[PDB]
Amino acid sequence: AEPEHDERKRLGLKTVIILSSLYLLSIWVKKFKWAGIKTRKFVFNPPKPRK
Amino acid sequence: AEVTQLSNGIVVATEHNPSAHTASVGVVFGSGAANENPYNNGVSNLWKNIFLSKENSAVAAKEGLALSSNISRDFQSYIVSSLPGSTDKSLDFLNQSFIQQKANLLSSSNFEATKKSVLKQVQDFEENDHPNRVLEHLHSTAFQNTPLSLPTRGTLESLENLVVADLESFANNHFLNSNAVVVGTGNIKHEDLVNSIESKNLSLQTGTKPVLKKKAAFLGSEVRLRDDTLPKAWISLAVEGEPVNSPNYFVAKLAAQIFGSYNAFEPASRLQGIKLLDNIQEYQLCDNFNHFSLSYKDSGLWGFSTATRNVTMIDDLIHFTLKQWNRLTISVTDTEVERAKSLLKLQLGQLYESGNPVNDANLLGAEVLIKGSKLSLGEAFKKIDAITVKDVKAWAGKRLWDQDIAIAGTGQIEGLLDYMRIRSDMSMMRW
Ligand SMILES: CCCCCCCCCCCCCC(=O)O[C@H](COC(=O)CCCCCCCCCCC)COP(=O)(O)O
Repeated sequence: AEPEHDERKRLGLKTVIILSSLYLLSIWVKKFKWAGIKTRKFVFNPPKPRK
Repeated sequence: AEVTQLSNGIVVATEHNPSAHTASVGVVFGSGAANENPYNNGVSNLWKNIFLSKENSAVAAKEGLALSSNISRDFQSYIVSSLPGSTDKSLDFLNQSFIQQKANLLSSSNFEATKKSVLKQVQDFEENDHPNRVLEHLHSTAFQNTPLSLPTRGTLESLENLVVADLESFANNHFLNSNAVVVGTGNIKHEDLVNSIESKNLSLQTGTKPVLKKKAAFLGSEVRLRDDTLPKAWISLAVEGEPVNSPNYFVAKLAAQIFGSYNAFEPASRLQGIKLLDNIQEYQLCDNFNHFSLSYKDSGLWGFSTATRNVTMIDDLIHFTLKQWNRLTISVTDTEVERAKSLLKLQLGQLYESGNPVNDANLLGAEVLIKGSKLSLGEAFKKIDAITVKDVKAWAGKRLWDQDIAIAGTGQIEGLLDYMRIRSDMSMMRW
């Protein structure tokens, strides 16, 4: 029923290793390129009401 | 022309211009706005305006003496201008103003009136002068938590806490012997000034200004002062430039000169030899810009400030400007370098050799405070002639190509995008 079984499991090993490494690398790059926006700060002194 | 210099603890440096009709004589201290903690900030501005106070200016104007002052990041100055026959009167007045006494300038009424006036001037600067407050916030965020970030003008929250004790404490720690250079420019001789200083005593103090614990370090950041009730969008943007006493000083200035300055309403300004204008004039992206190469004692800034009303196309302005900046690293031509040489010779000779003696006094005082002697203009022109295209490409690869930037903006800057697209536009991805 499953003549592909051997090659299916070794290609599964390759694919799971490469995609786990890509997933962790992409988590790093998302935390990297969002670092300017996570740490952004806002202060607010309310303006002069005469205008 | 010639610049001489002598020493006795004070430093006496002159420029005898015998063709001029006035003579500026004044002391240029080596402290500035970069030597204040953020709680006594604006004390140099307040010394500027008690020196230019009404009673002091009246006593000056009785003898025909006009006062002048300047507060920079590195250097203060206190210049007294007069006719060329009254250099002794100017020296004796400067002696009586600073050295002989300070309590009559620092009376209660004079100090309170001057504090009121400078508080008015700082508030008027804060809510009405927009490109200069953009440049001050650009310094305040490029060099943050570091003494070169402090504005020369002072802040409203600090300046209303100063009393006379802080003025006297700054005077005792910074108005010193080795910290100062007494400068005479205009129509005076050097020997006359030295013999007249030695005729008096004119000893400011013992010496040794406090040493800053932290050196200036550039820090890529941004600050956005968004005010939707303003008609324009003012924005400065700069990288870490070259300080003075650097071998890349004139190269940084010539790189600023390549892209020059621009005013969209002047007809002769729209016809300049800049390749940025072909991109910028089609849809009228800005009203004006200027490229600046600011150089301080510890660090510097290189970038451009601009203003625009086309508030929906600010990102296109930043985009084409930064692609032109990326042309410096890769493919800047020979003709652009020759044009920037000629224009920088022109504006540098206008700056150092204008007719106004107080500006010569400020520049000579700053230069002989920092680097011990004034580089005359002929050697400056030889150093400008020595620059090649490879020097500009090496400098741009060192300082421009994919380096952190500092951004400050106010007005209708919603069209200005995030930090990351402006940062990522510093490298082209095509080279
Ligand atoms: C065209 C859309 C196809 C998207 C497939 C995504 C589903 C994940 C399972 C993929 C398994 C099929 C490939 C395979 O068996 O390779 C196996 C290796 O595993 C992988 O490398 C898959 C990594 C997937 C990365 C996706 C990159 C994005 C490419 C976009 C298209 C240009 C077999 O390798 P091999 O034949 O030995 O060279």
